[PDB]
Amino acid sequence: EVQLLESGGGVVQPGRSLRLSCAASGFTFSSYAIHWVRQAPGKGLEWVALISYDGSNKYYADSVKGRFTISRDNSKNTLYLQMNSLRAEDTAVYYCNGHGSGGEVGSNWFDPWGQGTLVTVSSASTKGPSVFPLAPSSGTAALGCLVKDYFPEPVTVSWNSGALTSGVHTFPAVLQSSGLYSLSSVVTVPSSSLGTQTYICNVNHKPSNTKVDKKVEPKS
Amino acid sequence: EVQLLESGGGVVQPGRSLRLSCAASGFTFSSYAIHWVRQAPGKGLEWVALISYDGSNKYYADSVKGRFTISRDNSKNTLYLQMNSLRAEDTAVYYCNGHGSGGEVGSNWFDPWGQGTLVTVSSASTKGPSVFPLAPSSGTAALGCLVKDYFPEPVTVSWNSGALTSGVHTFPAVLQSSGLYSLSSVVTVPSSSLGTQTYICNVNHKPSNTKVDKKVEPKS
Amino acid sequence: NFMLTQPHSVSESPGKTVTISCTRSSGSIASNYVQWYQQRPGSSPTTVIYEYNQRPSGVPDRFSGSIDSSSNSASLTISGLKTEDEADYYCQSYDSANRVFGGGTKLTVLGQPKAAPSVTLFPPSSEELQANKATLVCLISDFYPGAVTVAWKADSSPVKAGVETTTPSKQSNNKYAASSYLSLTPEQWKSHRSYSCQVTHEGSTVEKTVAP
Amino acid sequence: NFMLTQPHSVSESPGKTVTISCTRSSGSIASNYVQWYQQRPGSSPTTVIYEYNQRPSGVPDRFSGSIDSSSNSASLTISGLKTEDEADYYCQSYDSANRVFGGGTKLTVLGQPKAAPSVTLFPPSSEELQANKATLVCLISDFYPGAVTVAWKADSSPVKAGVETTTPSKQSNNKYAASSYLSLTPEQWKSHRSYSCQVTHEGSTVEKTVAP
Amino acid sequence: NFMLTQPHSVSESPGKTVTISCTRSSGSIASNYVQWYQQRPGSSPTTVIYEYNQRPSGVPDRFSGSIDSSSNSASLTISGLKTEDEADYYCQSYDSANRVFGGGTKLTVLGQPKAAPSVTLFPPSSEELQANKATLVCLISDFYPGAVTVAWKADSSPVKAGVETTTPSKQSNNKYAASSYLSLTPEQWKSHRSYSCQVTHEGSTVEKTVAP
Amino acid sequence: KNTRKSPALIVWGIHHSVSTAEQTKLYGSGNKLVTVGSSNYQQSFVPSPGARPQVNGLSGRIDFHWLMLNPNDTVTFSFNGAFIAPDRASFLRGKSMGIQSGVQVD
Repeated sequence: EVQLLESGGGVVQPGRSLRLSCAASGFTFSSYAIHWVRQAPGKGLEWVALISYDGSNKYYADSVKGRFTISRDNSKNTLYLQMNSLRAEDTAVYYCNGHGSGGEVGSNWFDPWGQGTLVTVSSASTKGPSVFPLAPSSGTAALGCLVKDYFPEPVTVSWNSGALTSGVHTFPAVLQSSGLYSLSSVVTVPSSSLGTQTYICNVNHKPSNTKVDKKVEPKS
Repeated sequence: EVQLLESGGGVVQPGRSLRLSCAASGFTFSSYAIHWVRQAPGKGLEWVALISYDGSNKYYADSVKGRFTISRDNSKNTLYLQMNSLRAEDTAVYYCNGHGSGGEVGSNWFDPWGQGTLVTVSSASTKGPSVFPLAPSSGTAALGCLVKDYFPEPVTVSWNSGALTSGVHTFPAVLQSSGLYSLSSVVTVPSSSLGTQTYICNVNHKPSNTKVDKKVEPKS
Repeated sequence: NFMLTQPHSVSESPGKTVTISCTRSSGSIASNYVQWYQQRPGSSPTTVIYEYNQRPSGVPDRFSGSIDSSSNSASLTISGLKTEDEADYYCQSYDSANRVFGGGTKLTVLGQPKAAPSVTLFPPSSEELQANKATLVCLISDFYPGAVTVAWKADSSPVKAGVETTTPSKQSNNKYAASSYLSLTPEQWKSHRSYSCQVTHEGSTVEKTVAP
Repeated sequence: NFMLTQPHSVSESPGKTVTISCTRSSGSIASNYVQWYQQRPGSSPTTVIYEYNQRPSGVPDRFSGSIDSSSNSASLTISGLKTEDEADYYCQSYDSANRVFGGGTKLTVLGQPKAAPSVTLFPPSSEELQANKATLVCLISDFYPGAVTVAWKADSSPVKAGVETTTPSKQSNNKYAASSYLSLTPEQWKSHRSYSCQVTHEGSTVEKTVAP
Repeated sequence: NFMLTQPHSVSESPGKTVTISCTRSSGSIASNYVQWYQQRPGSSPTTVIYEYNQRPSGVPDRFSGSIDSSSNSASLTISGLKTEDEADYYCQSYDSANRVFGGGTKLTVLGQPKAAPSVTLFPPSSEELQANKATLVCLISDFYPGAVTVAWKADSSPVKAGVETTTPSKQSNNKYAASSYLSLTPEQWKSHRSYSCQVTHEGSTVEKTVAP
Repeated sequence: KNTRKSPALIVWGIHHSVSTAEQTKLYGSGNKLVTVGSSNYQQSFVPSPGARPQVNGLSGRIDFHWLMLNPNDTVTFSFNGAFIAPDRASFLRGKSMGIQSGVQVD
């Protein structure tokens, strides 16, 4: 019955603003202090902000001071986080999390968390993937095909027109610091078929409608 | 009005001896204990010695025991540091520094320092600079001219007979562990003028009266 | 003011006991309370320990908290591990009013013998150097546990010019896979003798190099 | 008996607060008093802190002293930095009667954005090898702050056979410049694959190598 | 639970004083008593210190024990060293009932000036590569004291695929000699640029490399 | 400051917490101090956080101190935390007689 409801999450660009809200129900909201705690994807938790039970005191993280501004409405049982002047790193899941004694010192542990609201801050440029060759340096070897600088996910990879699937793997994408995606896909083969069959790479990123081939051939 | 006057500094050779003195005026010298604290050039402070208010106790640094001997004359208000059997590393600025409670425990902070007396311990050999070539390994590059194994400072460097001054720099000298100086001077140029103009180096160390040229030409 | 350091990863066989440390860089660990949080993938965190040793209602008796004032650390220990325990764990203490979280500790419970990764580096594509660029491709696959450190080196020296992905699992072998991309230019690529993809896995640091 | 370790350098923007640590290798930091000294270039040192926290008459309220018994350290902290504060700082404690000084901490207040150095190494001259000698020439220029570490490596390994200068300022760009000279012989110069001039600047360790 | 770390070796001239440290990784050094044991070559160990400072009947006044709660260490100190004191020393403390021994500290009393080792590496034999194998041969000789660290590197990276002998003395020059054998295969021997025999002696780390 | 012309009964308390952790959680870090002042009484109180014998579950204690403040006199509570403040002061009404017994009233 006790729950916290984060709302207001979405995708934005840098330099802009945002506002987040938490709906509290199931406990005496007016007595506990409330916290904002985020977590970037693949990263760990980071405490963002906190506000006291009566709003007298607001404490912000040193990495977020000036930009974010915390506030609360006890009559409405709502928490507000004003994330203006956003940056690229602020991209994270945002949990509202109650954390405080609440006037009692016995104080069985009371620390509720919400489900977290995703806040993605990417720059721009739905882009088409540029394909590059990946040659093996000459009893087994492997070679690949590079899918660089695209946006957004997902894509569909087919090696040699969906023919060579045995001993082939496609790895997940990375989020570059430039904000654009990129992923790879490699094929493993015995050292026998070197030069025998040319290896044309056939990708398909749907929104960019870009499908490019790339044959691998050993250098010299 | 309170001051400390270090005297007796100068240049010596290793194995020899030296004596330093500090003249105290402006406070009750007979009551405080006095310290010798030195600092090698480019290095940090190092406590050398200390002597009590009544000369009963003398405490020396472990790196200087046996050689140095501290003493004081309260009737003359003078401090004495006997630096016999000197080494090469003892080269440093030498401050006399009063540091002690002085019989009182309230004891507003009383820690005076002098201006420090330089003690240079170099070996010998006012020498002439030997010049060496410094070639670039082939859209910009740079090449140089080496001025090694000279004594003493300073020198006067002129590249291509005081002609090429744009994009040229001369860096300060180093004190080798052998006691002799050495400094460099480099010129930065675009990758264009490679082989075009030969680069003769023209130095002038005044006391050694040595002026040597050195043209740079790429190797193969 | 201070930071809480906990190991990047740890692993132990089921039924055996495991301990996770949390070392405070500045200030006594006894100055402020330490909470131990458990976060499962995708799920919201759940407190496993609070106030250094207190077991909230619901957490089994296996979870115990401890304080080592000597090493200024706090330890979360689980006896008789179970595969459900495989999650990330974060210690959190307090600066004066601000909360401070640990770096996280990926605890994987052994479900198979440990497998070293299969590193396959790639030289930078030629046409990329014809675009005046250089982006290396280091592919890491078939390793268990799913904790790996990927440091690039400019001939055994710290480089920070690359972007490397997190370590997700395999939809095929119940192992984990990852990749890495070191971005440079052909000038730096030719003004240095080589660059190393260093991959520390369970201490054993496999490496693969690339040279011009 | 013990030594006091403080960081080689630190920097922070004006108006911001900065802290400098002083860690005692053996023995409790509370056993003996700790004094904090300030030394400006060429000038004699002036005590900024005494008896761990006491501000002598004249020192502004920005200077504060603190003790961290947990990390066995002592910290000197300045709030609202000013360009006048740019000097070296030494912590000093006491062995039984002898005084012990810290390694020094070069505190530079930011007067511009940070600039990485311009390393230009030089292969040893041929006629020097014809004198049966070898002295490398590593030139470092255009870097701010003026704190730099120069370690030579015999293919990533500690070498102590060189002489390197301190880091003075520039009479041209208000930056700092330095040099280094690694001395060897052509036998060692050919019995090793290469030698590296490693230059750590603000953590970013630029490197330039030389090979026979 | 915890481990006791003491330095691998230490040396000092006769008549001078020497101290050996014993640092406890987890838990207060004052929680359990610390015993100091002396083991001479071939002989059974003899207690030199017990209960942190107590000198059993027979041990001369030179041996003293001390506790440093700050660094959580225990120190055994000998004043006025004598050549008889040249042995290995082990500190031992207690987990709840189990005893825990230190890693040992080889104390050599100087009987001559320090000599750096004479490293002579060897490329792997060809017919061994014709047996699909590779075992390097690093020979270390003419070094004093007899304490040496031998780490192999896959181009400056941790390798654990080798077997290296202890360091016995010389029947000729009263020095010590040792050897090392790194075992691999020609595939790994050609998929890596080189391998280094790194030999740290009294801090000075001599190195010799091998390349395909 | 006391208004009436009879002496006042003032009572305060110190919270010696179970540990420096709980004390920091409640009143912040740093040494805690409660000086109590009065023309005829002056004392300083420093809380000693420790894990006392566990009375009914709680190892922390709250002790009480008291003073009688004469008419037209001032009492000064300078403090830093760990202070159990009073809301009301007591003023003895008249005269009475106190006994101890377990027997029934009549």
